[PDB]
Amino acid sequence: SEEILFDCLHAEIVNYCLDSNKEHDLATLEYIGFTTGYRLIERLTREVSRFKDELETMKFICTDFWMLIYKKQVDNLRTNNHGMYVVQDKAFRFLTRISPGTKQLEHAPKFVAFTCGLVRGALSNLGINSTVTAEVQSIPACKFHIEVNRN
Amino acid sequence: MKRRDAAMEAYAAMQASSVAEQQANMQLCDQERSYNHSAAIIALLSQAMAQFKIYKCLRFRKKLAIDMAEEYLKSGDHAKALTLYSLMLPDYRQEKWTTIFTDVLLKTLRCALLSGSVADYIACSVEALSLRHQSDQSERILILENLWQVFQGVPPMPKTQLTPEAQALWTSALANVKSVEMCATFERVQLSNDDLLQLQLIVRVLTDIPLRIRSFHVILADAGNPQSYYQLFCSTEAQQFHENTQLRIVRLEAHMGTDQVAALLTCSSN
Amino acid sequence: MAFCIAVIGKDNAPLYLTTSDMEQELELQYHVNAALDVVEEKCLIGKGAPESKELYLGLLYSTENHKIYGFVTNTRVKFIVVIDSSNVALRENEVRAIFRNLHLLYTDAICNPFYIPGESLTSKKFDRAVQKLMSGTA
Amino acid sequence: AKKVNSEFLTLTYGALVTQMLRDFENAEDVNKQLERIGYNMGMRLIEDFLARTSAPRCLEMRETADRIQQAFRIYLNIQPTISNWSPASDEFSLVFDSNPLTEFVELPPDLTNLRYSAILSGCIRGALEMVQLEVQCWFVQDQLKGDNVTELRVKFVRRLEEVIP
Repeated sequence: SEEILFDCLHAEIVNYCLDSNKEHDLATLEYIGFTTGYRLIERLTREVSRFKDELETMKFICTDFWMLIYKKQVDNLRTNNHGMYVVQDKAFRFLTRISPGTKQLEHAPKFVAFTCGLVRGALSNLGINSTVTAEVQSIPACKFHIEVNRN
Repeated sequence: MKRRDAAMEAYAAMQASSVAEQQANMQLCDQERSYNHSAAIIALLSQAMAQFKIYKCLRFRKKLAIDMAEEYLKSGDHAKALTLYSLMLPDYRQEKWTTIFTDVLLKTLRCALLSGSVADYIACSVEALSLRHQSDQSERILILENLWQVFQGVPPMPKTQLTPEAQALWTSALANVKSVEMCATFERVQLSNDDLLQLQLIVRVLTDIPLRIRSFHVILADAGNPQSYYQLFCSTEAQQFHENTQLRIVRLEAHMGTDQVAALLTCSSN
Repeated sequence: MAFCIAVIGKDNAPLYLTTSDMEQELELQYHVNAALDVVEEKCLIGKGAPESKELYLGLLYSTENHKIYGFVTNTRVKFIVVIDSSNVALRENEVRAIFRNLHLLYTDAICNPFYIPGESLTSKKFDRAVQKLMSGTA
Repeated sequence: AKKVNSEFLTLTYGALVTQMLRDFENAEDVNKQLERIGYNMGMRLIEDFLARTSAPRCLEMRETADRIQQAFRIYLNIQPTISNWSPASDEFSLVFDSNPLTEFVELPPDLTNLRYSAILSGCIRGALEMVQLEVQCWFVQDQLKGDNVTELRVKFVRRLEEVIP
């Protein structure tokens, strides 16, 4: 399928390892990519009301995105006492290509950065408001904690 | 507003050679000539102002405020127009959108020259030269000349509009008046009471036209203890002050061309 | 009849084009139209317009013979046109389609990486596609 | 809904070219390094392409054009019109009506020499040195440069043969 093109292209994304930036990719890839994902979202089950506010959890858009992109939803999806929260997956799609031995962790956060710094929304749990860091304790088990950029 | 414009039209049709009682109709106009103060216009603007402010609609009421000032312009009443513009212009810069920002800017130019709040005049003119690239370069040059004039205090050039009365009015000014972008950086702060800082502040001009390369100033600070591209010698730090104090200047205040950018453009540190 | 096609970021007017069924708006209405659009957008945003669903807002504003539609993307982008009438033969489903296509062109320009977000829509190719949308609606 | 899986590469590659640009101002750097990385890319995908198609090898030129248009068809979903055939027929032109690597990035990349198909070059080049074809590649026409339609021109030189086993 149309997965191996992105797999290889991302392998080269990693490959250039210039000694200037820990972000081989900037959040631009993010913005444009989930902008296309938003093109996929021409319908979303959110009310039409101008007088009332209904929130679309970034968790749900994250999981649907992932099925559209990473093809395996959250295994643990925990809501932190803040407005922020954490996502935990026993396995990751890009990480299925490598054994669970902790040898080169630092690549995987650059992989999943594609969900970092996403063009936000106003309300809490509104679909796309995303500031997040990757804290991966186990090689397939990828973990990512978000932080509310405001407050 | 259209009422008053139609009144202007009435004056126009009057400027013609002006039997079924059209003179009474003209007398009508004369009656209508009475309600030309258009201050009631200003008051209706005031009611709309407050009415929209009721639900705290700042933008819309602000633009009605620029409406008010524009009307005072039409009436020739520069003072209160300048007042409301003085309120709006920091607002408009906060809206970051330079276009109408500049449009009300030249409005303010007219307002301040007519009033003679030449301090305010030059403040708006200088933050206008900051990014004036949307306007004519030659007018930037003229306005820069006006800048040196006012810093000297000598009458500014836009005499093309000026008339002697308000001219003298602002000649009175500036006896009381007391006081493009670049970047500030620091190579080293929080020293061990042995280091030596130096000019890490890159003086950049974004105006196409140069400003005369006159001179420099640095201002010393006291935290804890009391102690295109153009760069020229300043040796800002050679005084071996005490440790762990990051003296970040409130404003640049170097004497390039004239005193300064005054209108609130200064960055913090590295 | 005239339409003003406008995309709106946080505070500025990235791309506004003042065109008609015949050509660009010869009338000196540029600044007045831009100011009215910005004020309407700010007031509506303060009220609630910031929302998750792609927000449809027909006749959310009503100027002198120019009726406005606002649209909201969850990515915080706004879109405006007007119709030069208190009444003229047109539809609203066409508005839905045209601003859906406007979103499509928006994201296809967002594809252009040289375009950093929050800038004027500089490319004459993209802008001629936009005025082709204009021809589609006037 | 959600038919098109792949509009994310036209922007991933866009990020690539922009950051290569911001690193090196030279217009040709973002061409040659991009070509060599797309070359390794082609190495990595020719293996899977032959894994599925089970083609014997590109012992002939017309069959090579068929295999390459098939490779474009399977992954990049575009139909390369094979035209402009040389009298010696060592070379052929690939006619791409729509660029598959991009979908409407924009016609001006603000400046020339910005070779936008270097991965495509690797895409066509790498596989050849893996299917044992010492071949040169170059682009005769690029619609993205203000032109109607993009034609590529790839010239086989020497049959790569294994040595000293």
